[PDB]
Amino acid sequence: KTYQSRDLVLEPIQHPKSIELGMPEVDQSVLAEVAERENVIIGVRPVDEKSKSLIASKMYSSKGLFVKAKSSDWGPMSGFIPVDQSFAKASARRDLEKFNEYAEQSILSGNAVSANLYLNQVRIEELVSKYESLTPLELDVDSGMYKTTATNGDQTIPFFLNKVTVDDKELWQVHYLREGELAPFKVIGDPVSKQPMTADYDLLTVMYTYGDLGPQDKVKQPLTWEQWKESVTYEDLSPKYKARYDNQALYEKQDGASLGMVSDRLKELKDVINTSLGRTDGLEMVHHGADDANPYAVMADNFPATFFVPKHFFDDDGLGEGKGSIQTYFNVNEQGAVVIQNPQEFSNFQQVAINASYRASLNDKWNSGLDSPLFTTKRKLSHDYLDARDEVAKKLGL
Amino acid sequence: ETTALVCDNGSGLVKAGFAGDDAPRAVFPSIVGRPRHDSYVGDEAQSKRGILTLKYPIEHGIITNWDDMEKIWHHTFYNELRVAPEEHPTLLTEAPLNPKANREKMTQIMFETFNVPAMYVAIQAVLSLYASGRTTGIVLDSGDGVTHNVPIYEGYALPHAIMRLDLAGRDLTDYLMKILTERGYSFVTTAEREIVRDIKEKLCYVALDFENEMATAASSSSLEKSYELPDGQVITIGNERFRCPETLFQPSFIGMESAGIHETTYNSIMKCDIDIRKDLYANNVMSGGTTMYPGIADRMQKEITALAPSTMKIKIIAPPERKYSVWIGGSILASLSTFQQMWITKQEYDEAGPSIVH
Ligand SMILES: Nc1ncnc2c1ncn2[C@@H]1O[C@H](COP(=O)(O)OP(=O)(O)OP(=O)(O)O)[C@@H](O)[C@H]1O
Ligand SMILES: Nc1ncnc2c1ncn2[C@@H]1O[C@H](COP(=O)(O)OP(=O)(O)OP(=O)(O)O)C[C@H]1O
Ligand SMILES: C/C1=C/C(=O)O[C@@H]2C[C@@H](CC[C@H](C)/C=C\CC1)O[C@@](O)([C@@H]1CSC(=O)N1)C2
Ligand SMILES: [Mg+2]
Ligand SMILES: [Mg+2]
Ligand SMILES: [Mg+2]
Repeated sequence: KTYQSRDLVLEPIQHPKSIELGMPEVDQSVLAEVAERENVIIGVRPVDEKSKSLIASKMYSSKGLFVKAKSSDWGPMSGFIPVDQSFAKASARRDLEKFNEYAEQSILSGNAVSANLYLNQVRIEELVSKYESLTPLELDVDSGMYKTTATNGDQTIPFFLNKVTVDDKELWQVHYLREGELAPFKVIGDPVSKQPMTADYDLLTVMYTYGDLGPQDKVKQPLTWEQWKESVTYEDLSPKYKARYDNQALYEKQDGASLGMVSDRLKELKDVINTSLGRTDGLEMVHHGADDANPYAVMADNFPATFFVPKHFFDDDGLGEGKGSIQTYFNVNEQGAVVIQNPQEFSNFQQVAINASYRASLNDKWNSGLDSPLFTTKRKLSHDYLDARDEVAKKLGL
Repeated sequence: ETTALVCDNGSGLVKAGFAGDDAPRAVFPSIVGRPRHDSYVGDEAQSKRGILTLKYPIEHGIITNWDDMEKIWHHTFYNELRVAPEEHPTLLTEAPLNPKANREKMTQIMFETFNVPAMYVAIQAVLSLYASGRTTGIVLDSGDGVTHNVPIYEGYALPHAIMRLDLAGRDLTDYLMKILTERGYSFVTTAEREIVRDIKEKLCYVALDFENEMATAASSSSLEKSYELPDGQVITIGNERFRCPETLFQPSFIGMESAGIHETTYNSIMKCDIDIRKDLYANNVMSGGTTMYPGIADRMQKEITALAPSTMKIKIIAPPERKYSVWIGGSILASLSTFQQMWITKQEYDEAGPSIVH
């Protein structure tokens, strides 16, 4: 019942804890099935728990690479992307000038619009009663709106909700005090539908079997439509890629810069994931390459992460002879999501998967901020490689 | 404190990286492309296929086009690994039975053209055995262009018992293209050959009992699978799934008079000393891309058992990463600093010439 392999010792989980996740349970189940069908390990960066009902409703599109402004994780704007980034999550309020410029440029360039924020009664009840993100609504008689408050971290900010009827729906419009004056709260909306966008699913990493390693694992830098056209031969492309070859707008929207640093394996797996989620025609949740290839990766914002693994990992001695099952050493929920809570636990999980023949892609930026650089080529070497080397050295007199 | 390089020169794929790593950094096709009215290597040659004539510098595991092989090695060092070859000792791999003139020409290019500080040439199958933590056993190495049986004892290949079978992955893909005509499908071109190679890797398997599997496929559709071509057209594959790799066991399927891989393995063990046969039977290691078929280890276990004496323990070791075992073994070998002895230095080449490799 103990995972022991060279210098790696893992004890069984004592008292498994329930970890709240923002990814809807149905989406976790789909990704558990994608991992099994495709025989890959898929890791997804955190999604705030209050984004759950927004993503589950399938009403909103999500932010890709052209919308670098962060979503908010507090207040009535929780789960949405505020135009004024002082209302966004802490990483954005950290470099306020940079994130406000991202928000503005995404709108001024036509990659997004400035939309009003409307919340229905159900979302208000969720924020007040279930999450306690907003304090109860108090009828402010000096305006007609219903006052509510929220905390960002050390500060309490008021918001005023106005009952409105838009598209025959009864909703609450969010307002705030912009320089001592009541103003409509703005969020980033989809350039085509104009509706507010939610956060996306950011792939942390995809671990593929060693047996399937090939040219499709080469991470490529984005190419312009012209450079890409010259590098491919039209006749060999699928209808999907022929359409991008014949339409510059289609290519820039679904390929090139919009994906970032990506391998061919990941480009295909992104389409499999979005199709399996029923997230096509502008409602995609996965928009770009994984964090393992992200030059701006922030390790602190990568946890808790949800990992989806092939089903043999859950079997008796699924990790190998005498090694046990994945759920013995890592927290696994009802949907089959392995919840990884910190860099050390991610380093342990990666070594377990590498030993079971699943390949890691290491980002050196993952070591930034760590006590010790866990994510290096030498520290992540397969234990079968190290054991065979020990055996050969002993047997050959080397 | 310089890291040695490891380069496995395959007929279909080049695997290259650094000694001390558990996997190659670069895996790309062994092709050189020239415009069809200045040169492209690997991925770029395949990508720009429609406007290039492609050549394979390695035939049956043997380098045959030295000018094109130089382009592959230049691309490996400068474009793939991004290293200066004059600063890195380089381990290269060779097929069993590689002619002496070939490894001398290989040694001449490394020292004169690339100016490597040191070099070593290793037999591919021996490296696979090292990747499994062994120095004794028999390797069946089957790649894209050639298949070999190599019995090894305490680190050394037994040359008299080495078996070569020219049948490998590319012949299996050509055979799959051929037997697909038997259900009305027509794959003929170089691009269509690549679609068939993909069908083969994804849907082919080795039947434990070939005749029973043919009977099952003949009376029901339970063994059928669908495959979507790049253009959306969906085709159905039936008994071709197991008939294609069956050729390894029955080479007469492609017109070859040769014995099957189970027979060459047994005949290879029988050419070795009686006192060592038990060690070969219990350590039969499979390596190379053409040993990746599901069911191949169990079929080899059954076939060897029927040929070997009943008192013999037969064990087939087929690691999940066996397509890269040759590279892994080279990385293990080149990373043991206590092995900086058998490496041919540039000073030694300048004095003795290419014959120093022997
Ligand atoms: N999953 C798979 N199933 C079946 N065949 C496969 C699979 N993966 C690869 N192959 C085949 O294996 C070959 C590539 O393997 P490999 O890299 O071992 O060859 P190589 O070293 O280039 O060739 P050689 O050693 O014969 O010169 C190709 O024929 C390919 O189609
Ligand atoms: N493979 C990649 N190549 C290049 N840049 C990448 C890659 N992956 C991610 N990025 C960079 O990281 C960013 C991904 O994070 P992003 O989704 O914008 O925010 P977040 O931290 O997940 O918070 P929210 O989604 O706003 O809640 C987008 C891009 O600037
Ligand atoms: C994905 C991949 C596989 C492979 O094994 O590729 C190697 C190298 C390749 C070279 C030509 C091809 C168009 C280029 C790249 C494909 C590389 O030829 C192969 O596919 C040949 C021809 S069909 C076959 O089974 N082997 C093997
Ligand atoms: Mg995100
Ligand atoms: Mg993102
Ligand atoms: Mg080979």
